[PDB]
Parts: sequence; structure tokens; C-alpha cells
Amino acid sequence: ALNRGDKVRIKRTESYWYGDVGTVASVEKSGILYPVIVRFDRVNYNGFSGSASGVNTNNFAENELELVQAAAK
Repeated sequence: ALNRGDKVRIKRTESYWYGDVGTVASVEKSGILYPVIVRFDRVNYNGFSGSASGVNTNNFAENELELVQAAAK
């Protein structure tokens, strides 16, 4: 497994972040049932539909995530 900072690439298909990366803020709190909480710079800032400070941290399934950042402490 990776680390907390080890920027993984979101390869879902059914997502607004398809072909994008983010920061894996997982292996701190997401020692549970779904493994990987990642960062998103595009959380859809349309304030009267969703919000401007909504879902930046979201939990994935690793099958749809490949490693990019050598963030080993």
C-alpha cells in the first residue's frame, strides 16, 4: 500500500474527476472498510446546487487508483 501524500490517479469513468490525480489523505483516518480518501481541486463550486467547500475528501476503491508521488516519510 501507499502513504498519506502519495498522490494517486482517479481512474473511475463514472466521476467528474476522470483522468485526474489527487492527494491520498487516507492512511491516517481511512483504516476502515473503503481504503483511499483523496484530494480534489474541482469540488464543483456551484453554491446553489451543491456548495463551494463541499466534497474535497472522498473515499475510493484502490482498483480505480494508480500511484504518482514518492511521499515516503
